[PDB]
Amino acid sequence: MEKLVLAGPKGRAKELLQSLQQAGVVHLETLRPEALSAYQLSPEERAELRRWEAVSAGAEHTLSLLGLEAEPARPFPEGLEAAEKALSPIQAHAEGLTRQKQELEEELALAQAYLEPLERLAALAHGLDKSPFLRVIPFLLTEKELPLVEEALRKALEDRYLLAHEAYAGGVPALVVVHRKEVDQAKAALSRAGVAELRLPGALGELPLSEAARRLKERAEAAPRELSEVRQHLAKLARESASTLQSLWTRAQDEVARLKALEELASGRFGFALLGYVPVKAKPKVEEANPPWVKPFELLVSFLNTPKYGTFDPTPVVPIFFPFWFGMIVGDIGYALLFYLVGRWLSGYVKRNEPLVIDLFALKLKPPVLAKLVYILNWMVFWTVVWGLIYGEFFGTFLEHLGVFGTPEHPGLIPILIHRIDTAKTANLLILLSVAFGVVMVFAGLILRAYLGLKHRHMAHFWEGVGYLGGLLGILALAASYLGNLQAGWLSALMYLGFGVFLLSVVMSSIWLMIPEIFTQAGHILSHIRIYAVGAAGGILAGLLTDVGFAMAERLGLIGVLLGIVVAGVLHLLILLLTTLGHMLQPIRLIWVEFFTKFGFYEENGRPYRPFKSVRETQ
Amino acid sequence: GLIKSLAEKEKQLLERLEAAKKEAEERVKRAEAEAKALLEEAEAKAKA
Amino acid sequence: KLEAILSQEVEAEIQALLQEAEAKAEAVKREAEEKAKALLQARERALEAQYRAALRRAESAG
Repeated sequence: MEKLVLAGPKGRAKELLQSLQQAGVVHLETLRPEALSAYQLSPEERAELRRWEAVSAGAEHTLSLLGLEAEPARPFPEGLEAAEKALSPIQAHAEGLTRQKQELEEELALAQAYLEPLERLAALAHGLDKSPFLRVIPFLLTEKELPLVEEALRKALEDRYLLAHEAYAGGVPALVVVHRKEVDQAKAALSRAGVAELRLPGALGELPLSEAARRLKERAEAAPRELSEVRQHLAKLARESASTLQSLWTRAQDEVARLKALEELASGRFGFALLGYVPVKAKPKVEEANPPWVKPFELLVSFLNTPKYGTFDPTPVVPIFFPFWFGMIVGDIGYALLFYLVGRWLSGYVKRNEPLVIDLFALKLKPPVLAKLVYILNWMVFWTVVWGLIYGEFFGTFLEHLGVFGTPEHPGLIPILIHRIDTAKTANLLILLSVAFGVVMVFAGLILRAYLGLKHRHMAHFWEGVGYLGGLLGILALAASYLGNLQAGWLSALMYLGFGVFLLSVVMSSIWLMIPEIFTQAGHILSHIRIYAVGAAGGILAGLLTDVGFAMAERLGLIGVLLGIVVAGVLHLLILLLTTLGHMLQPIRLIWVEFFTKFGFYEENGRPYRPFKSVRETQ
Repeated sequence: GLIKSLAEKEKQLLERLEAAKKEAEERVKRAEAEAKALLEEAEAKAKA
Repeated sequence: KLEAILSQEVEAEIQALLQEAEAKAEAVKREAEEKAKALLQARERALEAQYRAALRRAESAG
């Protein structure tokens, strides 16, 4: 049989063992870390690992040069010998092509800059730059500097110096021509003004001007043609063999990871460890073992199966999000109506963007792999837009009517004149309807919170978690005495007094050394109420901006207003989007009050495992 | 957890290694005794 | 499972070794037989010479 080595954590010893036991692997026996010692890699093993890293790196190097890097999930099993022989010709060829290319590009950059001055300068003293009798010194002057330089030279060098200049479109390249042995004096004069000698890089700088000028003119013409070719040969090599490198990269990487695995396990850096045996047949088999609701749930099953604390499933989160999330969309005239269209561009395809190619083949701004992952997300968006179109007629219950309100289904001048969601009675009930769901979520998090300390068997969490839920009851009690006054809520004016005893009476049994801090527990209650209220009311506000964007905001309303309002409407669209996206972050802002405060959830101030925001990114 | 696994291979591995030392020693001793005795006869014969 | 069997994969490498050194404990003995033997070929010829010499002397004396 094949020997196989296993690791896991101490906490899941039994759950890991049961799963492995089932999977294919048989003869599972535990091993403590002292047993794992002395099975650290021999020097030969470390040399294979070093070499596997070179191949990994070496591909990253070749593949980056050649063009773009792409990491596939497709390796190609090969030897040490096979992978290194593959890599050596292409890296060599490509290294060589990129070097030419850099030299070609630097030469162009200098030649493009300095051809016109050197031409001018060479011309001025033509055939007198290679004479010993006369000395030439080139230098650049701006219009501003030219008088100063001339004065300085003239006093220094009398009237037996020659200052000539010729233009080039902007300043003047100037040449001063002086006798041999009058060089020091000539220089000294330039140095006092702050002007210094122009010399180019390499052989050209050192060559007579006439040679330097002829050659620069030649390099500017030649380079762009040769650059084109080198870039072409390099493109072909990527095109044909970018895959070869990518497949070496993946394979090489798998071997590096395997040998690293054995060095870690060997130093007794995994707490629960197993040894077992699999026949050759069993070896694959071990590795082997309404859409809105079902679809995200089947991917979440992978997190059902790995618990980490006294926590329960992270799955209650998704159906709390959905009603509240759909009800941020409530327009029906140029808000939800426009947004319908948006859905199709993410769940179909567009080419009206540049960084985004065709979505149907998985090509977006986001990385090509990430884009294939967020298909599910894009669907979950599509389901949100769809349901929002329905809750846009729910809103139009409170608008449209031919007798209850003073605005028809569609007036014949312009659709929508004045909104009729400005009735006082109508706004309050839609806010109070919304509040009721926030309350349901307060009970559900703290009831699980208690069950958490019961099955994690820390009484200090149980006791604190039970007590805080008493305060909700007081909070609601007190509200009723003010929402109904004494006409209603005189059925909770006496229970409230005792509701207050419950908040503190269980919490004190754990003692606790910050009694004030209970104020902040009451803060969390309050938020679920305010956020659901903001979710309705701020949602409704979204619609009331659309008054002046695709509704009467010109004349008294008339036929012309229909096609006149669209001036302001388009300008209004980007403004509208930004504030309504702000509301859609409320579901997650709500979730995190409870989730990261260990209300039947994994998190509690830090600790591995993602925020649900990132989970839902892909699901 | 199970100390049984790692104990019972260690003390079977220790025996395998001791048994390697055994037949290495019980051989080198012999080879020298044989060579000692061959040449003894080659002294016994040479003088005779 | 391999546990007791785990030990037979070593006892097979460390049996390869012990046979390679019983393939040297044979080579050593070969060379030592070819040595012991050659010390008596020299013994044979030198005595033969001293017996050829002793009878030749005793003839010239006679």
